[PDB]
Formats: sequence, C-alpha cells, structure tokens
Amino acid sequence: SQQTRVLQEKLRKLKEAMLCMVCCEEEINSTFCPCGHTVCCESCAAQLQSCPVCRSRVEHVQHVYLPTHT
Amino acid sequence: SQQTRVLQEKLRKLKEAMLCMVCCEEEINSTFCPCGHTVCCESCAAQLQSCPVCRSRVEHVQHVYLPTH
Ligand SMILES: CC(=O)Nc1ccc(Nc2ccccc2)cc1
Ligand SMILES: [Zn+2]
Ligand SMILES: [Zn+2]
Ligand SMILES: [Zn+2]
Ligand SMILES: [Zn+2]
Repeated sequence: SQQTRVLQEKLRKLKEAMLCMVCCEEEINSTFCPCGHTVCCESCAAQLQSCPVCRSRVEHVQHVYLPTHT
Repeated sequence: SQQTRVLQEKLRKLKEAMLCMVCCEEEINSTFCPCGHTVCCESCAAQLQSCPVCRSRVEHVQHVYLPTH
C-alpha cells in the first residue's frame, strides 16, 4: 500500500544517516575528540586535522562500537 | 499489507537499537573510553564504573553527536 512506501522511505533515510559524511559508503564508526562529532568512517576520519562539522582541532579519533553496526 | 507489518517491525528494531541498553528510555549519546562501547544515554553512563558490554574500566565518558539524533 501507500503506507508500505512511507515506511520504506523512513527506513532508507535512517540507514543513510548512519553512513560516513565524506565517502557516503561506509558506516560511521569514529568520533573526533574532544568535540564529539561522530560522522565519519575510520578511513575518512584518519587524515582530518579539524572537525568537518564544527572546525574544532581533532586531538585524536576514538573508535565507536554501536549496536546498529551491520 | 503483510509487508507494511514487516517494515513496521524493522523500523521498530532499528529505533530500539538506538536506545540506551540500561534504561531503555533515552537515546544512546555516550561512549565509554577507552573501550569504545557506545550503548548508553548520558545518565546511565555517568553511573557505571565498568563497561556493561566488556567490563573494562571506564576512564571517562565521551559525548557523541550523531546524525541520527
Ligand atoms: C558476547 C559477550 O560476552 N559480550 C558481548 C561482546 C560484544 C558485543 N558487541 C557489541 C555490543 C554493543 C554494541 C556493539 C557491539 C556484545 C556483547
Ligand atoms: Zn568515509
Ligand atoms: Zn566537531
Ligand atoms: Zn539510560
Ligand atoms: Zn566496553
């Protein structure tokens, strides 16, 4: 039904929000510290000097294990 | 249809996986450092000396800003 199409769209949007903001291909699994923005996969987070969201200096990257990881 | 029920269940499970594993009421927004397990809201994470997933000592809690929030 049309309700099935609405639910498919909600699911797709939630899944796309879990993907890296730089490569759009890999799941987010890394946090820029100390700001806390968690928006990249490990590879894209590795060479950024400043956070791509808030411009704060990246002192280090913390790996995150999330229950939504697939 | 039956597919509407199946999709409602998938959405419910994905939403529940984003909720705190301790209180089941608030969104996950905190990481136990250094282990990296990110399974609690800030209120439950503040009260745990050891990670509830791996039992490693919590040196500190890092707040996480996620796009799904
Ligand atoms: C099997 C056992 O004794 N404990 C155990 C170990 C790893 C996970 N993995 C995991 C948890 C939360 C978030 C992302 C991954 C869950 C439970
Ligand atoms: Zn990436
Ligand atoms: Zn930031
Ligand atoms: Zn909680
Ligand atoms: Zn842990």
